[PDB]
Amino acid sequence: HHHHSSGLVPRGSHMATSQPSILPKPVSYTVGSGQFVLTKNASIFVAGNNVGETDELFNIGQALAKKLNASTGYTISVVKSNQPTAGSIYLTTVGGNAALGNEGYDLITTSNQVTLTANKPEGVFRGNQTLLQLLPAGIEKNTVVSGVQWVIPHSNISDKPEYEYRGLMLDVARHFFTVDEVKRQIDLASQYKINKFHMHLSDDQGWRIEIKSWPDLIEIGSKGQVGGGPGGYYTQEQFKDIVSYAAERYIEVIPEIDMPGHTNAALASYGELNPDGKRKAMRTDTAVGYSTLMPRAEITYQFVEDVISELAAISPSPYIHLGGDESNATSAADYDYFFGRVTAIANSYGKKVVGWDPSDTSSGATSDSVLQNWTCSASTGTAAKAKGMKVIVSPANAYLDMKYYSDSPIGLQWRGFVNTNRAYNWDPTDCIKGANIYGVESTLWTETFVTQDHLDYMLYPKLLSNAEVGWTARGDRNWDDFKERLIEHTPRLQNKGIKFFADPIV
Ligand SMILES: CC(=O)N[C@@H]1[C@@H](O)[C@@H](O)[C@@H](CO)O[C@H]1O
Repeated sequence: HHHHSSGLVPRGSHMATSQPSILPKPVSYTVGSGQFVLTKNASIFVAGNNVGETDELFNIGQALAKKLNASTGYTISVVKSNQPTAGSIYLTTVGGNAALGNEGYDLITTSNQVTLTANKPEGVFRGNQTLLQLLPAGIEKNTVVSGVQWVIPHSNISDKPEYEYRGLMLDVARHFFTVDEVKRQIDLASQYKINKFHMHLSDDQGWRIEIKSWPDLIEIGSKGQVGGGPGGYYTQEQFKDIVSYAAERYIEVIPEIDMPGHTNAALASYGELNPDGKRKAMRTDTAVGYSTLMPRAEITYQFVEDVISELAAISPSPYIHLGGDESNATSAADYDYFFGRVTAIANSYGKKVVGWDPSDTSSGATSDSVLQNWTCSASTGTAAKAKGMKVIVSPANAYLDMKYYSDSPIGLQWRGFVNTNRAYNWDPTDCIKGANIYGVESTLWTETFVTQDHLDYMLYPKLLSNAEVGWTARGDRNWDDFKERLIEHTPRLQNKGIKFFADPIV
């Protein structure tokens, strides 16, 4: 047998009775004869195992109706009833197939009815992302589309994720993005079954979360960014609003306050956090590794506790991310000590700790701690594995801030180039052997990204590749297949208003 790898498409990128475009690829998908037609008289019916579950499904139904109404121009409403009428969409958790887990679902479309059967409301929400992809391109428009018959082929889908953790990180410290901009990225990612959003809220160039007991973190530490723009910050109310928005999409928000390194913005806000008692100058360059909290000063741990206390109060995720990357101004002994102490503080506030490697090596880590493995070397996470810690993988292939190509107008290249193909052609088991792999996280660092258009360009289509790696089983993943599916999907990216890169490899 003969095999080959993909080159660039001759003559440029392709991204430059019915055809559904399901991404990530579902466990199974078959189509039969006939079609369902969505008309102006359609209702969404919802039915759970009890009234409280029905009420939760009702909210999900209303979210679905909102999306359908925006493009069809209909006014589809939601009904609490297990007696759907011909032409209805029916969302139910009664009789879910338990083997599909919390996020799985069956989605069966007949001529008369669309029925989505799940174990839990979360699974109905994920299934709804598939439903939107079975309708014609045009359905994902934010304004009314005319001349398109709203049909769904008679079809049968069963589905469930391979990995529990499928995440996106946005760096809002290097360049600030508004609550609206962040909500938009959360919303877009949710449509591809991303279920975790990690916010990198502080770094050397900015501090982005209001801490009432240390007001100058905002008054001074939020006032810049990379390149000397004005920066910005989230009030605690705005952070809660982001969390609530994500919650409606069954997305967990994990806030990160990076320590002991990547801390210049804090050090520039409060002089007492520095050995000489003087505030650092703010930094607007892109250097890393130079900053450190004082590992042996009690003021450091009072500061960390106040931050953790306020953040824990407003962040319902059982996890807090305490960073731990590139502490090059911190000795190994001090790092080990520091990270163990802050893990004890977090645990006292009822939060488990996520940290970048090498944080798993801290003797104060517990088996409830989580390692975010970005280095992905042979020895990374040796400690985590020995300790029974869950591992989230973020290899070069998930570093979505990497240039697509040598000539990309934005992005970094310290992990080489990451085009859509590279973002696809890997498996979490490649990154670490012998570990409890919790899942994948796509990291969008923002040293070189200033506008929403820059975010869009780097995340799309790259994130789509990463999202399939998290959801779809390795045995069902194939670049030649995904590539062709991605071409088919392109008009939907257009319709959503995403300023994607038309990758020449697609
Ligand atoms: C864990 C991690 O990625 N740390 C830093 C991050 O702050 C950013 O600079 C990024 C750019 O790709 O790479 C690393 O230098």
